[PDB]
Amino acid sequence: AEVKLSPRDREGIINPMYDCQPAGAQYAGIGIKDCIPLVHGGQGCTMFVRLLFAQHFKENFDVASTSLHEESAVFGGAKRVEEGVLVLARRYPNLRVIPIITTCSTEVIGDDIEGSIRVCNRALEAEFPDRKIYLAPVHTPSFKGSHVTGYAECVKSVFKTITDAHGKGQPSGKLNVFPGWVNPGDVVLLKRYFKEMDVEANIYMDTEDFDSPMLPNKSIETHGRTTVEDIADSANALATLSLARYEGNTTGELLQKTFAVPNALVNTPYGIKNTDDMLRKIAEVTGKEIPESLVRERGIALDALADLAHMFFANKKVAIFGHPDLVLGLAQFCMEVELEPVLLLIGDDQGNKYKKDPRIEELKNTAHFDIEIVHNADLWELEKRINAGLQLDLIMGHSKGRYVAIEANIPMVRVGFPTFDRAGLYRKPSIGYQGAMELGEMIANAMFAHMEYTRNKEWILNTW
Amino acid sequence: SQSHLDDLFAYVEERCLWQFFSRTWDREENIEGVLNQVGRLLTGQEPLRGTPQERLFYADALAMANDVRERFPWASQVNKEEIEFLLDGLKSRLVDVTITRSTNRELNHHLY
Amino acid sequence: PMVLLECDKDIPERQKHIYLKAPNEDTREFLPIANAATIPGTLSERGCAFCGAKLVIGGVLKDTIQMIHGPLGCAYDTWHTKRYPTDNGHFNMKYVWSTDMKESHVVFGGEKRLEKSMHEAFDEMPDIKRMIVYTTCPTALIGDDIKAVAKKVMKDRPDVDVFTVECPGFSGVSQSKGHHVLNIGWINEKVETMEKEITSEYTMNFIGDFNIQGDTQLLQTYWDRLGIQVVAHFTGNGTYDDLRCMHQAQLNVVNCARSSGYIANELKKRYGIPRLDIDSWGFNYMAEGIRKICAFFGIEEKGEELIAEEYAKWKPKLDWYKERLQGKKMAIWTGGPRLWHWTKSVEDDLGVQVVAMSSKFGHEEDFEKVIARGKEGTYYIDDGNELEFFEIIDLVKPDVIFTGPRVGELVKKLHIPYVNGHGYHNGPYMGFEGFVNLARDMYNAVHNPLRHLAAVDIRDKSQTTPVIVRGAA
Ligand code: CLF
Ligand SMILES: [Mg+2]
Ligand SMILES: [Mg+2]
Repeated sequence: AEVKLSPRDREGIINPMYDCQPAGAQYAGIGIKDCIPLVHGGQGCTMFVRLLFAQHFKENFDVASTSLHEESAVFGGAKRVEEGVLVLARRYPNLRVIPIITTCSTEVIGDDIEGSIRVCNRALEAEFPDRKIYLAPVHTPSFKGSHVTGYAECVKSVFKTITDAHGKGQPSGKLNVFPGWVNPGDVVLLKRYFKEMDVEANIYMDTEDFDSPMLPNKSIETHGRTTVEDIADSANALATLSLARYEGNTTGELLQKTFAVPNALVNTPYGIKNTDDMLRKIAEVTGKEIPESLVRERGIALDALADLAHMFFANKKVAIFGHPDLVLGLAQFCMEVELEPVLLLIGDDQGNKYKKDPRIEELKNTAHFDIEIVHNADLWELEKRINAGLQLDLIMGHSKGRYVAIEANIPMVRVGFPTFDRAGLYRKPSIGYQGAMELGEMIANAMFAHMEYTRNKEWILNTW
Repeated sequence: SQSHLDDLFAYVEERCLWQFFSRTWDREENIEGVLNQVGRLLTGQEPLRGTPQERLFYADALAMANDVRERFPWASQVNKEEIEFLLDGLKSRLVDVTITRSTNRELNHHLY
Repeated sequence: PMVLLECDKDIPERQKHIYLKAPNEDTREFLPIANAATIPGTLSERGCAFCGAKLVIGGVLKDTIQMIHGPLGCAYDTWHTKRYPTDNGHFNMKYVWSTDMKESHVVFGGEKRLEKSMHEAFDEMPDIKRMIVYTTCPTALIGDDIKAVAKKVMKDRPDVDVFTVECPGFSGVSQSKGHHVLNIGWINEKVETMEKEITSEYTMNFIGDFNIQGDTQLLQTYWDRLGIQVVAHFTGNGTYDDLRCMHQAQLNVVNCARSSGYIANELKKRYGIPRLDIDSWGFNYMAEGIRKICAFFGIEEKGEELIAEEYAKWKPKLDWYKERLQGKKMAIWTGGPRLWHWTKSVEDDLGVQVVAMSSKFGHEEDFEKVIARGKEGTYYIDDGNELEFFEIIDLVKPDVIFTGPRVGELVKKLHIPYVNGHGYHNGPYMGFEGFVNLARDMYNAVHNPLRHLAAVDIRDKSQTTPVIVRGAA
């Protein structure tokens, strides 16, 4: 009967849900081909984030530091930016894009990033006359927002930089697609959907090849596939499809204001209805029919979920944490399969935006159970509520919440970022029809294993 | 002989850590303290095991003395004076390479 | 000689950081620069000073709140990244704390935000009464006086004890600075602020061991067998209050001389406790260390009984691995000390030839040690970077690399296997059993069917797919 938004009631954080803005800016940048982000700050701001990406993906990604040291903290760090850009350019001959990402240190000391970019542009034009390197200023102070906001800021700044340089050309006939912060498997699903619907689209950023092969020829293919050319062509698109309000919609709006490319923000496609509505929007903007192949994939997903919903899911209580577009989308998916998402945790200071999200209203009008949405949440909020008596049958969230579930003896499905404590999840779609099916089956299989380990009617797994 | 000294020096360099302490004064103390006990042990003299520092120089020295006797047949053949002479040359060489000509810029920092 | 790599032609200052050991050289003329400023934009492996204080040393403790005064990233980034178990359910790995610094705190100060966070942390976990507070980049820059806040909290809450560390990430050049600041503050402020019961004639501290995969708990089986009381472990499987008792020990045994030599040196200066450096990795090294400890205490026969049993249990397996690992080439790209603890121990005990080594943050002291113990024809790199790693692989062609997981995932593409040189694969790796565990992981890494499979191009009609025969000790 009531969906209530409330903030965390503590000033401090125990067990943060998200990383800081610069980490999200790094994630945006590593999806660009021939890009090495340069993180202007102390060394930990780079190295810890490279480790985080290795935890999620089990791969290396290249990011550099400006190595701020004590002298720059007293006199300013511009010379560290300028050196860092040239040392990148000189040692990586194919490098084309450097997002220059600020940190808490370099925001506090007020280094003039745009001034350093003018110096480096002059230096690079003189030293490498036949090269163009795009330097994008990315302002990501860590004392506001989160890696979610930092992702969105970097995407927007890179797009502004590159489209500023190339402007509007000939119509491409393509869609721009900003899926937000999703896995390689989600990108693979979207590419299939557009191919089956005969819709040309660029997916920003294209992270499919983050899951790179170990090849006979020892080649390294672990790269973003989105090129300068692909980003520049965004000016020429027929439309933008933005799937994530907090993860790239603001770039869709920028391209609408600058280049009159109409932006369509839709619910993030977690679950069946949200996928349906995404495909209807694609059909509306392109004039292309939804193919039979997607009716069939949808029907296969529904068939699978129907084996689970009333038998194993109905009336089971769920807590969900992760990025806001993921939390809100998964809550809607859960209700489609008769799960009851009673506790939604969103991890940053953007509550004044979340209060206006139309999906809150979609929950307030649908749910038959109270939902608490805690914004500015940490993961201690979850643990403390369980310790105070909250009864949960399932947790859905990323791997940094694992000990909460382990100790409480609650089954947990790993979703969102980072999912380092299970194998291969970055390759499994979560969005779309196949993604809904895969999520539902992870939920059931986690419950099934729990029933066996706890001897809770484990004999029932025979004739369902 | 120079060969015997070269044997002792190559052993200490590849095996021991006490010559590589954090400051000049500690390297000097250890080179003197350990190698004086080595001399005692290799010449059948009563080791000094009074103070905690003495006991520790004995412990380091015992490993080296046992290893030198096991590795180098000459160390059981040369006389007391010859052992002493070699160990004096070894102190000089260890001070030369770990202190006098070390470019380790922390060695004379007054504070730890 | 010193080496100018092709990838460093435009950063030629790197030549004084890279030594290739050649016959007959006076190594005093070729000591890498170390512990100097990083070059921006290189993809250096270095971390920050805050990491060296909280992640490496302080965060190991099993009963202490780790309050990171700063924005939430520094906290997020040092959580779910270490493998230092405890015997109390891994409290240290389950939790991290942040003051969640916001823009208003940059403007107006963060001292009241810290104070409030501290009391919240003690209120949320009423069984925990110890805390370390760390500064980070922006709380250092705005001048919050965390020692004065801690003083007020301890006045207001007399059942807690709080320690503070100033270690913003821009301090020093690397993690090394954090070690130093923490070590000296601890001995200045907290040693000899309580005492414990002495239950043995033989007492020691074990200084510079962080319980990676249970290393400290494995070594503790030796001290219990020998009847030695360990007053404090700095800091593996440790407690805040045990560290306040360090002055009581008769002997300080040091393994990590880089991170923790500082406090051993000050304990000797101030309390007369001798510093004994050992190697607690390496099979024959562990025997030497036990014999020195036992010679210091006058319990030599107890030491020889322990060594004999451990060799009877483990040496046959060690020698099985040596037969199969002899002549394999290894690289070690870690922080610094494991270079000099491992180069000669894998050579002696496993027949492995270490052909390239890189230290993130070692000092000239660490290079003295590793060059003294290391081979001719080996590369010794201070503050190595990613392009240098590729050029070095092309020069020395290692069969295995001991390094962190991200680099391990990079060199996998070149079909080179890795062992996690930091957090281990299947540890512990200290002690007699531990070196057998290290050898097993090395063996399974290199003699791995997947490596052979990856090299086959199925399109080549001249190629078949091989089968390899493995073994087990
Ligand atoms: S070098 Fe080290 S990890 Fe970096 S900030 Fe500095 S103490 Fe910390 Fe912190 S919140 Fe994020 S991760 Fe940085 S931008 Fe600031
Ligand atoms: Mg069916
Ligand atoms: Mg030698």
